[PDB]
Amino acid sequence: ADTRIGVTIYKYDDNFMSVVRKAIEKDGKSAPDVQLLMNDSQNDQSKQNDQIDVLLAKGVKALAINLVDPAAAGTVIEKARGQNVPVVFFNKEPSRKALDSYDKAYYVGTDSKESGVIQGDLIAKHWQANQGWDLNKDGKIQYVLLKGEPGHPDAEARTTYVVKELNDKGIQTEQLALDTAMWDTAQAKDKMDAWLSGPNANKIEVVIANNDAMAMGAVEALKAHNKSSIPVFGVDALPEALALVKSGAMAGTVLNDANNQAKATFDLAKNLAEGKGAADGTSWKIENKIVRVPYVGVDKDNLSEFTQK
Ligand SMILES: [Ca+2]
Repeated sequence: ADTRIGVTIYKYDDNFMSVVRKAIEKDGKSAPDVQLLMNDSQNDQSKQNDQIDVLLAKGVKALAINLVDPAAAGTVIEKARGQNVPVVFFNKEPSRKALDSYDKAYYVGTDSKESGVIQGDLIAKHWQANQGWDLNKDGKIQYVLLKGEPGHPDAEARTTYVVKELNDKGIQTEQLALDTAMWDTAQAKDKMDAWLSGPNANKIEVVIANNDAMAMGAVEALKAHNKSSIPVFGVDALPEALALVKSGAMAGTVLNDANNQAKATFDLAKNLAEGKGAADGTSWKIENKIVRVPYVGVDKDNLSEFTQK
């Protein structure tokens, strides 16, 4: 009657992982036979490694691990393997070799490349519809880009493929600046503030961000410089960001489906905790032990299908 599942979130105050954490908790409360043991790893992998030892000591039947460091997947797998405990890794993708080293290791995530392509499609759509955004009238987008953590799968794929998609759409681009703000609102506000105080400031046409939290910090810096007409694009469709698309402060974002990634992680973890096949009685398509949940483009034209206009 007491199926214990251990869950580690790499950082509880990452805005998107906060939506994922609350949706997994919602699913756990709704299943009468489950007890979720939730942990905040506080963005430190040593803290997470010790939390996994305490969870195994408490006799959890499955682990749902959102890694701090993707390279620590091996360390986690060996802790789990000794007790025959299945591990459903989520959000930060481990290596293929790491996933292949243990029959009971699974992954729930997304195809990183896809959100980059979708963001580039949105920017392309809106660029063509608002020729007044081309401030210097040269037919090229002069942009700045706010990147997430360097090395991170989603940060590298969204930076590469948003520009790639724009160029493939026949829109030439010129990068005025790019720097990491580590997925953080405050750090993004400061970097955008620096750029608006630098020599490139009058040349900026579009602000591209790897997530909505950083986009929200850029919107604040633009407000302060009375540059609120510069379009900002993000990724995740956070409720607060959807409010800005609704108000026109952001020009578009890409839904990162937190509720279905949460549901897939919970479903796979509970099945595997019960000795059943990972996808039993579900509609999740597992391919090579991986579930990928689609991104969806969001702007003012389909915004009612995600929030109230
Ligand atoms: Ca231009």
